[PDB]
Amino acid sequence: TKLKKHPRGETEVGATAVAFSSFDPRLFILGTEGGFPLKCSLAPAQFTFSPHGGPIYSVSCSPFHRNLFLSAGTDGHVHLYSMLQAPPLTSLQLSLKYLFAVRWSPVRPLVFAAASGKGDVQLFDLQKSSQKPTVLIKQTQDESPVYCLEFNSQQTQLLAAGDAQGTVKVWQLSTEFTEQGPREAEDLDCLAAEV
Amino acid sequence: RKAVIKNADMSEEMQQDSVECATQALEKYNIEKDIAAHIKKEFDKKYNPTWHCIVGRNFGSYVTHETKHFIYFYLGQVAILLFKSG
Amino acid sequence: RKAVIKNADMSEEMQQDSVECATQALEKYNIEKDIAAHIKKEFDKKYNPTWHCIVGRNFGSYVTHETKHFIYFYLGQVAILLFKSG
Amino acid sequence: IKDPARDPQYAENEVDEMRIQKDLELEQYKRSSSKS
Amino acid sequence: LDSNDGLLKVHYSDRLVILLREVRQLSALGFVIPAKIQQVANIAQKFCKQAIILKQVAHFYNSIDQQMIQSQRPMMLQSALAFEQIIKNSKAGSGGKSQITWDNPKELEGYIQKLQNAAERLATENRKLRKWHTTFCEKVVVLMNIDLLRQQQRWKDGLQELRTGLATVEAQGFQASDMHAWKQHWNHQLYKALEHQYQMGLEALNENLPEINIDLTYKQGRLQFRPPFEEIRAKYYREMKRFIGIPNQFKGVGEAGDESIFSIMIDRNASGFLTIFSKAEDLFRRLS
Amino acid sequence: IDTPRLCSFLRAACQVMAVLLEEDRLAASDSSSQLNTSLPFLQNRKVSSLHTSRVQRQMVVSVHDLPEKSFVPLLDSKYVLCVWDIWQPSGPQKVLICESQVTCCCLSPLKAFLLFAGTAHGSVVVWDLREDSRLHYSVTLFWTFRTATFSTDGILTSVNHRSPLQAVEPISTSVHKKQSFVLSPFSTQEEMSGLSFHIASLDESGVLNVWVVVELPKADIAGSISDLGLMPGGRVKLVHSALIQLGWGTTQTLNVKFLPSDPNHFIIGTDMGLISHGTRQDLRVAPKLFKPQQHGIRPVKVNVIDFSPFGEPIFLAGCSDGSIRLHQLSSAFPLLQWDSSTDSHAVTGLQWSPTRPAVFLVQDDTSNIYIWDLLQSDLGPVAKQQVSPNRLVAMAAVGEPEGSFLALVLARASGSIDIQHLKRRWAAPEVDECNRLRLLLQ
Amino acid sequence: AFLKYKELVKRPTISKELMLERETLLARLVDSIKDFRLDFENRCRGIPGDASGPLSGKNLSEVVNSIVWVRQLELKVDDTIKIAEALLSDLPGFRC
Amino acid sequence: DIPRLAAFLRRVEAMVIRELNKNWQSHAFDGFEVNWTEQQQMVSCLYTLGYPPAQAQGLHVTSISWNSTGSVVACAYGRLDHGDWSTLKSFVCAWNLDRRDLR
Amino acid sequence: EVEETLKRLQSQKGVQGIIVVNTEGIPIKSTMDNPTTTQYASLMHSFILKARSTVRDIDPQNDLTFLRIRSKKNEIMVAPDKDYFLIVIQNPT
Amino acid sequence: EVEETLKRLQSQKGVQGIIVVNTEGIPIKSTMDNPTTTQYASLMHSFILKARSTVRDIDPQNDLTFLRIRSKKNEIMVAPDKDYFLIVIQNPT
Repeated sequence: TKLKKHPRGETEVGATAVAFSSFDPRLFILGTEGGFPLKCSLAPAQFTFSPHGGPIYSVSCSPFHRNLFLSAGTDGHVHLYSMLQAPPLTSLQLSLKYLFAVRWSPVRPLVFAAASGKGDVQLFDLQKSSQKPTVLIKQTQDESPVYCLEFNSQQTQLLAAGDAQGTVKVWQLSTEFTEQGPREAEDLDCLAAEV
Repeated sequence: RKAVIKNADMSEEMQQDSVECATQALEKYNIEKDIAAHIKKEFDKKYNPTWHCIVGRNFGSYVTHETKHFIYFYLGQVAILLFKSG
Repeated sequence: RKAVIKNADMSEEMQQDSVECATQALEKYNIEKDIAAHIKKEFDKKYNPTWHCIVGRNFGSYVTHETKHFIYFYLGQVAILLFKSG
Repeated sequence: IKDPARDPQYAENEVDEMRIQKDLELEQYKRSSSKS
Repeated sequence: LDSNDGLLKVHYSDRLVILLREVRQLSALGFVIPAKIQQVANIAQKFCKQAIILKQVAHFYNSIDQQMIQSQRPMMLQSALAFEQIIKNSKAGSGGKSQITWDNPKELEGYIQKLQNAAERLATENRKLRKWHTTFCEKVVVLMNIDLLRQQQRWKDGLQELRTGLATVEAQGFQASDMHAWKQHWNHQLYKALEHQYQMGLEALNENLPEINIDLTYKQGRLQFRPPFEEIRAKYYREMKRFIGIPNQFKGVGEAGDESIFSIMIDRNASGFLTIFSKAEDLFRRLS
Repeated sequence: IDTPRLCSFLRAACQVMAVLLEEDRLAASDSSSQLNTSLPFLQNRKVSSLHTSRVQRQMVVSVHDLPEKSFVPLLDSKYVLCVWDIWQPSGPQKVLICESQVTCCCLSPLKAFLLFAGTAHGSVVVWDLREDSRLHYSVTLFWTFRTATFSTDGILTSVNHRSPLQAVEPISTSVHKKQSFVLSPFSTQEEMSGLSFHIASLDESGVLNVWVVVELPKADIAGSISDLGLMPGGRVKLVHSALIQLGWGTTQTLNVKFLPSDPNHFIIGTDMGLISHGTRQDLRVAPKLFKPQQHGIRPVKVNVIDFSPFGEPIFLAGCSDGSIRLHQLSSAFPLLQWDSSTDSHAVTGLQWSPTRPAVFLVQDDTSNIYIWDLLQSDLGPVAKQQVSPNRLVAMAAVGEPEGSFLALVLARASGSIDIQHLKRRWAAPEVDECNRLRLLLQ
Repeated sequence: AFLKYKELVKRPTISKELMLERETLLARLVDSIKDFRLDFENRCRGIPGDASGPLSGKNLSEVVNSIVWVRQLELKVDDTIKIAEALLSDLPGFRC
Repeated sequence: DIPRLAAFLRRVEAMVIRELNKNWQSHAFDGFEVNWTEQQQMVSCLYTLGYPPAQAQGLHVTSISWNSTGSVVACAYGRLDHGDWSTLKSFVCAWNLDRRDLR
Repeated sequence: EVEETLKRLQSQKGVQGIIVVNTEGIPIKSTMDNPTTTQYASLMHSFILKARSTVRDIDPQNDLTFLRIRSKKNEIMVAPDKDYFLIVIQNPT
Repeated sequence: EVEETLKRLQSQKGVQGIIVVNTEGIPIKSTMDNPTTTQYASLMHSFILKARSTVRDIDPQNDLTFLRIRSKKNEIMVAPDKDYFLIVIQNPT
């Protein structure tokens, strides 16, 4: 069983999701309802990540290199940060009502996708664009928004999202091919953080 | 995973059942011995005894089979050898 | 190629032949299928058919043998399964 | 007159492939070893 | 120089060289330079600069020529004639324009840019036609990989696409001389494509025809085929007949022209019949 | 196998084998000469210049100009660049071609990717060296030519300045691409992709120009104006001024030479008998001029500038009066105002020996080469040798500091090519280092 | 674009050079809050599910939906105001 | 045997120190473009539509996952947005993308 | 085109033979004697496969780009393929 | 002495690690991390056995002289010896 900052008072540390870094069993992030992501190793905690202030609905640990830690909530903005110093690395500025899921694959190069509370699912190739989705998956004309997104750990190019009906749809995606050179995205982010 | 038949001395219907049975066994078990045991027992029941099954990632074999009751195929990187003899 | 017998349903004299046959097979042949074939054939000649032999580093099996005609042993890191059926 | 030269004509990839095809098909027909 | 080779004709090459040396040496030697020399020396620079850019424009054009003259497309050849008309009419204007540089080169800067622009447009159009040319080539290499005994529709489609693409080009305002040259050459390309597959068929007719089924029984207690033997022979012969009649009805590109360009292959490859009929008889023996 | 879709693999396999074979071919104190004078396409052409390299220390280029006499009835461009190697057997390895007079030639210092030349009429050209042999006119007896460049003759611009060029040099100062900025519309890295060095081109007007473009992903034809190949363009441009102190009143330049150590520094010489200093980044570091201990003007019309290829940054130059100066970068006045032997004639070519000692070579109009070795003697020439086949046109000293070698390639007005090796002087090396330090200290 | 290099844009030299771009942004920023105003007016009653905005906290009451809904509107409108102020330098465009 | 090991290291050192540097910057043929697979076309859609028929009429998907082991096994769970505190609301629907899973 | 390049390569004094192995050890083109043609195709087919496995085992997202094996007698090069590769043998001496 | 030459090699811009494989695929010296140390040593031991056999098979009077493997990720070179070989890995980039 106990993370409480200033116990026995207005301290009810609830969270909506937790992600753990593959790097180490004892590194993870708690998606607090307060809105500010909290780092915990359990109770100890180190960083409060002020860039994201809205109540959190989704978190994700960093893929390899342990620097692209995701938090997303009511803000509608996907703020990445590096637990090493908690700076604002970058914030995706989707002008959308909400966000409900994010897609990472440590297996693949540093790429990003997420499902938003409009029905669209955005894909982002870090080496091409920051704010502009490269590939976008749409729903039918009058379908209410997707409420979940997940990708098969056994890659096999199997992505699955869930519509407002009791139906789960599978896409076979080809865009995210591997290559030598994409590592540059890690250096670009580390340099942005340090300046 | 993907089924690839390399050799067969077996009817088309039994070939497909061998793969299907191994596929289900591979889904249910991690241990090759237990996968083989499932495959063997099912064949004895449906197609009469006596079958033998070897499942593994690294082996060579030299065996004798009854005609129309031998198949050798892969499921991904795992080879399955199934035949009747006796 | 040190021999260690893990399980047998076989007379002591047949056990010795199993090890000696596999030992010669491994000395002479580099390829798994060829090692297995050597071993099988020597038993068909001396103890009548039908023998089957599996030689390898990674496999599980479930087989049926004739009473008193089964052995499973290693030579070094390589497992040999030798039995009669049919 | 058959004009196998085909002089008042030009193509680069079409003629290269045709040369390749000619050789491969001709050798295949010989290998068939037909008794006909 | 009506050989696709433009050349600049500098008149006073001496005056330039002299004046350049004149001022350079007088300055270095600490000598006075008369007003007359400095005026013309500055003018001489103007002529040198203009002469060079004129060479550049000519070089650009000459490069375009080297790219175009390798295909001799009547379209670009006619556009090039129109370009030459600009030069020729401009030359006539030299009666008043031959001293533009002397007085005010600015008019000449516009002159050469406009002429260069016409050349640039020509270069652009040429590459576009090359793009079409490649498109047609891409089709033909596909067409020569069509199985005549199975895929007759592929020729029907392929040929229609060729005609469609050709008509599409014409819709862009082209002259008949261009499409004429194209169709003649590309018809020959089709000829090669068809003859190859034709030759292939001739060698393997006993292998690639649709199968025929027959039942063997004892009619009146006499071993006989149903249908009879003589009947399946006739069908087999008709099957090959249909194939060899193909090089008669082939609406290759430029269908308004002659068709013998294709059908000549029948006589030219008439030797193939020996192998066909020999294999036919051997197959009949095998049935017997 | 019947399909060209697979034959592409066969092509690629051949391309690999060809390159490997070419790489395999790169195998190995008085007159000891060698000749490489095959005339497969040089039957009538005249030598005009020589240029050595730095990536392949055994490579040399030789410019040839065809006379009005056509050895071959084909349309034969009169201007070609002969590329061959010292250790290879008789026969040029490659050849490049252009339309107008070619001069101001240099190579790429990092690898043999591009070859640069300045045109007589002020334009700039560059050939793609790293290209397979295809889509080029070939001949029997086989030998194949190569022509591929998009010259500044095409799209009109100002960088040409409509002024003949004097010299070009690869400027190895590319230190950009620190990062692609997180907001892509403002990322400067993208435009620098593939750019490892720039090329400079100075014209007679005294206007310096620098640019470079590199790009590989392309196809046979492009929508933009280019040749029908896969080659970069000249969109980039920078312009730098000169002759501010020097400037009828209109002055010009004659020669430029950059500093190997920091290529951002350079010097420019003028006919008025002076050489100015400057740089690219900080234009107020030391805007001084070089001058000997003389007065008045002495418009010696400096025509050759070079740099001592060693630690201490000393520039050297020679003039029409047969004099040479050692213009140390940190001094306005030269260190050693030597008047060469046979001063009655001009300097026709200078170079520093590619050897451990600081040996310096001069060629004059009478084809008598004089050599100094200041590490072991005074300012008097340590050696000299003239030739009976006089009227030399060009020379270049070529060697490599470990296997090692040392050679000297020459050419005559008669159109012949020569080379010899006197590597006994390659280095002591111990004595050379001893005297090298001594000369620097004293 | 302006946000990331705002420190440069506010400079007298650059500010003038980008005058047309800054006024263009201003007009678009006006369009933005115009749309937000209408979206608020047409939903503020909170009657249809869309006007409220479903949340996992709906089990308390519609209050949680209104809070989040308006929170977003406030942040968006407030940000646009501050950006216009920093960039326009209080031109008639900003006044309006 | 340390000096014997050292002797071997000397011999190979002589080979590698020379061979490696020559090869490393050989700057040899760089046109290698092999994929080992056919080029995939633009991203596809509606590969499979798994769901419980009757229940999916009223429910909506809120939680999905894949079985890391049985990659064919796709899991889904729909539910109603309201009333999740009291009654049984739904079921867990799994379907294999495996052999013979034609429905 | 490819045939002309192969001939030109074969003419090089270094090259001792070229084999075009297509269907997994089944050649179509050779400049060598039949026993060597068949043996060489088989050996290099098996050999290249082993190298490709080795690379994937080192890292599960990388394949072979090129493979060279050298000997006292001669040297052999192969390249990766989708359907088939080509064999070149040269004397390094 | 040899320790300095190995460091010298390691200092080369291309070299990313050195493994001294001694006991039949089990190394004794390494400049790399443990997982890689065993990964490369084991895999390359299996491979070189194949390569040496390949030479004996293609010609029964020759042994291995050298092997090179190239990949998208990195490149590995090995030379044969009487008792044991050495692995060097470089970054071709």
